[PDB]
Amino acid sequence: DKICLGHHAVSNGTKVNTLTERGVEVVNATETVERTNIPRICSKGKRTVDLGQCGLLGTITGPPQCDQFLEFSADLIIERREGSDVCYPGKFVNEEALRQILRESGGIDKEAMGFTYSGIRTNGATSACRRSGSSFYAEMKWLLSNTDNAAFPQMTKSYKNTRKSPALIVWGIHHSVSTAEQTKLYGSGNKLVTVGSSNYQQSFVPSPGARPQVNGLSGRIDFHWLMLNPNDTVTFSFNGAFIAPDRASFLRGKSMGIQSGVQVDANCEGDCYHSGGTIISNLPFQNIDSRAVGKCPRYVKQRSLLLATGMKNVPE
Amino acid sequence: DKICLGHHAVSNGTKVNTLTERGVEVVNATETVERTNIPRICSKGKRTVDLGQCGLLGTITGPPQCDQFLEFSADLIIERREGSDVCYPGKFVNEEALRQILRESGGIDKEAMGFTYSGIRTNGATSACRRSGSSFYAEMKWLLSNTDNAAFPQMTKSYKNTRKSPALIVWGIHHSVSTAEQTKLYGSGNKLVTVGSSNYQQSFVPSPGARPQVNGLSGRIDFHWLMLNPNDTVTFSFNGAFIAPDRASFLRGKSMGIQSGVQVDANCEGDCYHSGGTIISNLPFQNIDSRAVGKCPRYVKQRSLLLATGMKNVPE
Amino acid sequence: DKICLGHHAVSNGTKVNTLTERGVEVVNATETVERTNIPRICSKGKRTVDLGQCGLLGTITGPPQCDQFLEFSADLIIERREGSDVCYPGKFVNEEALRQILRESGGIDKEAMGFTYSGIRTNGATSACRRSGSSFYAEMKWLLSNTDNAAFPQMTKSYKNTRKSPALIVWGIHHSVSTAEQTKLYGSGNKLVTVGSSNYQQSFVPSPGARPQVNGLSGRIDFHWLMLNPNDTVTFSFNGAFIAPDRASFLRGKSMGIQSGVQVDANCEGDCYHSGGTIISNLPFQNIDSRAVGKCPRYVKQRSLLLATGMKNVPE
Amino acid sequence: GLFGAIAGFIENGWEGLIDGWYGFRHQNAQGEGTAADYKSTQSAIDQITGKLNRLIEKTNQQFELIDNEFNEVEKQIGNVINWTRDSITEVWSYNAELLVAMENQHTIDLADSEMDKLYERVKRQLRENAEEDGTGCFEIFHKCDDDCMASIRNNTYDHSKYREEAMQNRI
Amino acid sequence: GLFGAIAGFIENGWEGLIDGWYGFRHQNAQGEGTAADYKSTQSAIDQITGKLNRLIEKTNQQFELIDNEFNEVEKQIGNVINWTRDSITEVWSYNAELLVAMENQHTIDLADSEMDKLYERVKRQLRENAEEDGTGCFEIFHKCDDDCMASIRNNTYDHSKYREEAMQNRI
Amino acid sequence: GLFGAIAGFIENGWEGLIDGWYGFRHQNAQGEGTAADYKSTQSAIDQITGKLNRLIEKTNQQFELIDNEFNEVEKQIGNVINWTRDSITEVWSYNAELLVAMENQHTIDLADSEMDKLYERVKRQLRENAEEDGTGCFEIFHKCDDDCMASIRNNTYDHSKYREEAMQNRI
Ligand SMILES: *[C@@H]1O[C@H](CO)[C@@H](O[C@@H]2O[C@H](CO)[C@@H](O[C@@H]3O[C@H](CO)[C@@H](O)[C@H](O)[C@@H]3O)[C@H](O)[C@H]2NC(C)=O)[C@H](O)[C@H]1NC(C)=O
Ligand SMILES: *[C@@H]1O[C@H](CO)[C@@H](O[C@@H]2O[C@H](CO)[C@@H](O[C@@H]3O[C@H](CO)[C@@H](O)[C@H](O)[C@@H]3O)[C@H](O)[C@H]2NC(C)=O)[C@H](O)[C@H]1NC(C)=O
Ligand SMILES: CCOC(=O)c1c(CSc2ccccc2)n(C)c2cc(Br)c(O)c(CN(C)C)c12
Ligand SMILES: CCOC(=O)c1c(CSc2ccccc2)n(C)c2cc(Br)c(O)c(CN(C)C)c12
Ligand SMILES: CCOC(=O)c1c(CSc2ccccc2)n(C)c2cc(Br)c(O)c(CN(C)C)c12
Ligand SMILES: *[C@@H]1O[C@H](CO)[C@@H](O[C@@H]2O[C@H](CO)[C@@H](O)[C@H](O)[C@H]2NC(C)=O)[C@H](O)[C@H]1NC(C)=O
Ligand SMILES: *[C@@H]1O[C@H](CO)[C@@H](O)[C@H](O)[C@H]1NC(C)=O
Ligand SMILES: *[C@@H]1O[C@H](CO)[C@@H](O)[C@H](O)[C@H]1NC(C)=O
Ligand SMILES: *[C@@H]1O[C@H](CO)[C@@H](O)[C@H](O)[C@H]1NC(C)=O
Ligand SMILES: *[C@@H]1O[C@H](CO)[C@@H](O)[C@H](O)[C@H]1NC(C)=O
Ligand SMILES: *[C@@H]1O[C@H](CO)[C@@H](O)[C@H](O)[C@H]1NC(C)=O
Ligand SMILES: *[C@@H]1O[C@H](CO)[C@@H](O)[C@H](O)[C@H]1NC(C)=O
Ligand SMILES: *[C@@H]1O[C@H](CO)[C@@H](O)[C@H](O)[C@H]1NC(C)=O
Ligand SMILES: *[C@@H]1O[C@H](CO)[C@@H](O)[C@H](O)[C@H]1NC(C)=O
Ligand SMILES: *[C@@H]1O[C@H](CO)[C@@H](O)[C@H](O)[C@H]1NC(C)=O
Repeated sequence: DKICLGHHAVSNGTKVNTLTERGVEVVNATETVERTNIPRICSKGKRTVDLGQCGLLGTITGPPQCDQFLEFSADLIIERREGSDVCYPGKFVNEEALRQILRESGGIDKEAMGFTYSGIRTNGATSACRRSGSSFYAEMKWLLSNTDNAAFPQMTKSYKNTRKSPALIVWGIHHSVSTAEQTKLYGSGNKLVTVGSSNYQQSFVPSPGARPQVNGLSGRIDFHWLMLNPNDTVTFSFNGAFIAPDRASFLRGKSMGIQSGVQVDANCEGDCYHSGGTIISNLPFQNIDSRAVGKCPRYVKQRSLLLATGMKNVPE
Repeated sequence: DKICLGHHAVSNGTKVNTLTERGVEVVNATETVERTNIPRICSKGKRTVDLGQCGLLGTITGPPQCDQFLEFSADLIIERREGSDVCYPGKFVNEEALRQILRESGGIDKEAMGFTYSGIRTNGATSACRRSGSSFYAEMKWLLSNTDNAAFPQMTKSYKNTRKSPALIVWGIHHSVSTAEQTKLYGSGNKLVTVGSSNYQQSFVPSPGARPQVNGLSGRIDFHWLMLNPNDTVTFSFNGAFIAPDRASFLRGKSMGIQSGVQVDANCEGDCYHSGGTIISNLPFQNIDSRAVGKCPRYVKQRSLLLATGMKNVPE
Repeated sequence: DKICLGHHAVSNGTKVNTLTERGVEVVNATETVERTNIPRICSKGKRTVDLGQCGLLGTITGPPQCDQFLEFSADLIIERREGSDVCYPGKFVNEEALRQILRESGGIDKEAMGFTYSGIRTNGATSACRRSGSSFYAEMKWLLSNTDNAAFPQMTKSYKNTRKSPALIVWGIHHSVSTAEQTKLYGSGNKLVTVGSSNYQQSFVPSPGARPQVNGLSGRIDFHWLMLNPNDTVTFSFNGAFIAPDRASFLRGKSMGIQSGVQVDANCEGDCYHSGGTIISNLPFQNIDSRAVGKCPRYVKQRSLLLATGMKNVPE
Repeated sequence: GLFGAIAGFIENGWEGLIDGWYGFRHQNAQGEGTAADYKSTQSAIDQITGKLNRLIEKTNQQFELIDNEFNEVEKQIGNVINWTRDSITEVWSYNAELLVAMENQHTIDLADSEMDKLYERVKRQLRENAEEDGTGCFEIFHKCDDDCMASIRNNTYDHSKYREEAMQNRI
Repeated sequence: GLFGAIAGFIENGWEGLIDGWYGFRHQNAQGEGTAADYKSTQSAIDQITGKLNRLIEKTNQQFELIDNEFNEVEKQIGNVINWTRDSITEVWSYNAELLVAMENQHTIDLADSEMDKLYERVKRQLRENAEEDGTGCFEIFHKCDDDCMASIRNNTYDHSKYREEAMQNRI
Repeated sequence: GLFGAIAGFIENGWEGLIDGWYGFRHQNAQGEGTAADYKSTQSAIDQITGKLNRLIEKTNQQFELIDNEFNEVEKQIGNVINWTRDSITEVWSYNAELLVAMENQHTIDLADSEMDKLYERVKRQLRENAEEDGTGCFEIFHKCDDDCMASIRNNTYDHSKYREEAMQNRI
């Protein structure tokens, strides 16, 4: 009589790699690299804003495409490829820094700055910013002389941040297409805009000239911004070519921003996003997108790394 | 008769982690992550400079709070949160780059640039830079017209670096609170400051205007700097609003800079610093500060990682 | 009678390190860290361009030392310490970004931008750019007034990129030694250059003033650049002090760039380069140069790491 | 494997052993039988499962965007970012490859080890009443019916009960 | 452990073994005794100590300030710096966790191995004069007084000297 | 090693064993002999060789210049680049050191394992016809000529053929 010790086996095992060997067969194995993508932005549990045609920076200045987002609030902010920050052509200085500031802002809360003017027009408008007609940026005022070619009075406007978090202040410098336009809008002569606070000091002179036509216009606007500390004051000294702020922005709390080309799904829950959707996985690695953001499995170049979960397979 | 083999054990062992298990009890273990901080800057063997209320950049221009550091020499430079670079309000261009240059400089050696003046005042002073009375930056000269509203003569001043290492050159552009103040100080009309070397040339126009009061003053100074190669010359051409340099700076050798909020201890010896003190440890990891500098244990997010130094504990 | 089991040994083994011990002798070992350098740039199989005295950025503007590389094509680009981007004294702005663009371009292909002029001179020349006489950058035109002190007409020149890859656009700003010279060349008054595309808007003003003579000349020409997207247009608006481009550049394909001080060897083949030569090795690590580029062994600080390839050596 | 039972002196595995990782296959006058050993099977399963749970422990640092897919950032900072990201990617690919290889080597060796532990356990149960044939079987030198075999499997085999007979049969 | 001695066929450890890691517990007509084995203890201690000295090998790489705690650097470059540092921190947190886990697994297995080496050493000393009981004890089939035990412990036990007696008792 | 053969109960190696990693040295009336064992030698060589080929697996990652050796880049970004590069260089120096140390530990242990496996193979071949002396030798209790030794080396030794003689000689 005899008794034999042995172990189990299967007819077709799974090949894995070890320190000493490639493709050793084991009874069972499991995948560690995630390849399955959900081609939607899973936003269950998160206050989500799909900016669509609104560019993120536009939420501060307020072109028409951003009218519904002037005081948005979000945990997840989605930028789209068709979003535009502008209506009258122009661009922001240090734009990507401001975009990164706004992606984690949780949204913005606007507050009137209280500027009043006398001796000038404040209703500068363009048909590039259309709201049932010629309009302008909703949070700005295009200051002009009272009449064509009249002199623009030298002005000083100050705003004090009385709140407990820094205030986002944006202004613009307008570069007309020609000297005749700058004269017609602000009067002839040298133009200067100085902006100052306790940790900020800068100066701007307009540079008229023709630029390629964007939205029908060859002028440009340079948008500048600063963060105003609590109890600090920002002072604008200008005599023309100045796009004034009407309201300041304050950051609401915390959020994260992504850039996507796929729809939002409020019925799946995820924490790792890329432009192509959401990575929902318990696996520690992913081979989907090296630029994924959020709480993500680590991106690796391998498409598959099998972990042995059973003994070596020795069939019959 | 029998003889039995066995191993030692203790009633209460220490739990550690392995590849397959959390909290396996072993007879003995030792910590690898350092958590104990020495709340002082241990500086034995190192010429240490505690800047205190002196801002590091101030060592180049010389506000009153920096009088003790105008030609400092150090292996270790300590910045404090109360440090200020300025007395008359203003700020440097590329300020952080210059701070990084000075943190590793080993200190600075000043040398007169040899500028002499005629037909102007050279003793411009303010109650914001107080040395027993109204004064100014010790390394600069606030050039003014001889009398109120008198014309400031156009002049050119050049300096050749006759030494063997690059010279740190700093100048300022003065922005008055108003056109009236600029006229009172330098006379009416256009003001221009051009600065040129063999690889640098730049023009500056002052931008008068109201700014919030910092240290009682609503004007500002733009501080600019360049490195002048040996045998090269820097040339300043100006008719006002120019804060002239009196001395140039040369870097002494080598050092490192830290930012701390705790006292210095010349009786303890260390090589790894953070804002809260010194990390003195033989452990390979630390959980104190990820921004520690010097020769440091590697920061890890775990507060404790117990390394087994004994067998598995199987008590009776 | 007896039979004994045993293993082989050698009199002198090789010491290696393990997790528990330093310098344990094993029967055999092999090196993993590469220390052997080939002090030449091995370029077999690669279209190689040794730029020599031509600075890489010069290939865009075309000073004399770059005449042979105005439309170069390469897989490997070699920069030399004696390369110069300029002939007339000056420099590029954002030079390192452009160098990094051009190192991987595979070379450049030029295309006329089609600017024609009337009412001005286009034949600005200098004795610093010598081609059988006073000449200028082969790809640029120094626009001047028709006669001394004559007014420079306000001009607008546009160029549309009709190709499917971005166009590298370069222009220059001339900084005269004085306002009198600037007036002699372009007429009196302020000079302005505006440059705009769909994602770019910037202004440039010349900075006339006295500076040291470089090669006997105190003027400067600084070159600026942008990348113009397909279907996008660049517009220059200028009234003087403007160095116009004659041709735009397009990137050919792919390449890599190195900086070396050793000769080229078209008889050895390699894929990992540094300034001191080529690293040819099957070992996974190298201790030669931490800044090597290409397909390289991973740099480590250890000069030797012996991997055991045999059992522990137990001699008699 | 380091232990030389699995794929070692035990020449192959049993595809009919579907209720455990390790087991006994006996032969006596009543016929042949195969049963799984619970203790060794559960030991190996517990250790591999602990390794698996260890490898999927979630410790998730959050990372945010520093690049731009729609409007490319400035060239120099973009190259620094891309260089850093590629360096980090290479490090994590290496970590994943090495980790999975090492863990797989150790898993194979651990299953090998548990097989050997079961074999040695049975050997020590049988004492002087059996001899190893070298292929994982124990030649038992006395009649061992189904209840005797069951006493071997569940560790109640008393070697004394058969010692004198078995040692006599060995001559 | 991989060698199934410690926490294996040896059911538990001895809290009274205070002068070594491994040892012998004998009983004969003179009573019971416990002694530590020096060679096995010192072998294990030497290996763990070498591992420890390896882990505290000092490498003197200096890192300097690249951001600013009092005057925050520009936003974009600060976000890049923070991203890079957080990536490096995650790499070193992983390296530390994996290193300690692996070293602990190996330390446990190494102590298990040294225990097993001592056990096998004694078994080969005793040859045909004793039988394993399966709990780490050797039933000795001859009278073994305190000097006899001591000769087993310090490797001077001559099996021939007792073989005839022991064999006569095993059959 | 973890298996205590190569640096353990086998006191040292044979410098005259030039034909393999492991082998047999026999002693009988016809004299002394030494031969290499092919299966174990080739097993160890195969595993270490597979390890070596694994460690020199080439992956194609290209990195480009982001610094400048002739005209130094801006100070702040240059310090960031330097900090990152030094951090990565430290990561890879650590990875290389740890990788080589771990692989060396495992290589030594694996060779130890193959030695122990050969020894155990022979022990199971000899069954009840031999006894271990504790130094890696088997004292054979019957006359074993050169053909008998060769039958042990090439796994054709039939223990039954000599069993009665050897068993009688052991008592
Ligand atoms: C081959 O290996 C896979 C992977 O280990 C085995 O699947 C695993 O099976 C176990 C139990 O059947 C699962 O455990 C689960 O734990 C979770 C805890 O979150 C619990 O919610 C479940 O109810 C279950 O108890 C484990 O998740 C599962 N792993 C995967 C990746 O699906 C599989 O059983 C193995 N094949 C054979 C034939 O054994
Ligand atoms: C001591 O260790 C070294 C390192 O492994 C051994 O050298 C190795 O020897 C083998 C065969 O002798 C070489 O294999 C080769 O493969 C290449 C594939 O391209 C082939 O072209 C060759 O003809 C050869 O078959 C292996 O490359 C080589 N390794 C190194 C690093 O040189 C050496 O044999 C060991 N010494 C002893 C006594 O075993
Ligand atoms: C399979 C890979 O998973 C891991 O990388 C980690 C794992 C699982 S791998 C592992 C297994 C056993 C022991 C140590 C690590 N652990 C436990 C980590 C712990 C920390 Br703290 C950590 O930063 C990481 C790194 N992650 C977050 C990128 C891991
Ligand atoms: C000897 C060191 O070689 C390696 O580091 C790598 C190795 C060899 S280390 C190893 C050894 C046994 C089993 C698994 C990995 N492999 C497989 C890699 C796979 C990838 Br993906 C990878 O990025 C690297 C990293 N290289 C590019 C520096 C390695
Ligand atoms: C506990 C971790 O300690 C280490 O990280 C290192 C250790 C100890 S971990 C270890 C233990 C045994 C074998 C190899 C590594 N060594 C030897 C290093 C060697 C070099 Br080179 C190195 O750059 C590092 C990295 N240090 C400086 C952060 C280590
Ligand atoms: C294994 O070794 C045995 C013993 O030497 C070999 O058997 C002998 O072979 C030789 C030559 O063929 C004969 O002269 C002997 O008479 C054989 N002895 C016996 C008992 O048969 C055997 O051939 C070897 N096996 C292999 C595969 O080489
Ligand atoms: C701001 O001013 C208010 C009163 O004007 C004061 O109560 C508050 O403490 C100030 N905030 C800070 C940060 O000093
Ligand atoms: C436990 O380990 C530590 C560190 O290795 C050591 O200092 C201590 O003496 C050890 N304890 C005992 C009881 O050996
Ligand atoms: C600078 O010029 C002086 C003479 O004017 C000369 O002696 C010195 O060597 C020069 N230094 C360098 C670095 O060229
Ligand atoms: C091509 O460029 C022209 C400008 O001349 C523009 O009108 C047109 O929309 C562009 N085409 C596309 C597809 O953008
Ligand atoms: C960085 O890499 C991406 C691809 O991952 C590429 O599309 C992008 O152009 C690169 N950025 C720069 C600045 O080169
Ligand atoms: C083991 O099997 C025998 C035979 O059936 C039985 O008598 C005994 O109770 C079993 N022991 C256990 C613990 O189940
Ligand atoms: C980087 O992190 C520190 C601390 O985590 C934080 O104070 C700082 O604001 C961060 N930098 C930026 C640019 O957000
Ligand atoms: C071993 O113990 C015996 C009995 O006490 C003693 O006679 C002998 O000298 C010891 N041997 C050694 C090497 O200590
Ligand atoms: C970076 O390191 C190199 C040496 O590797 C040094 O020469 C260079 O000055 C450093 N860069 C900066 C910006 O400090």
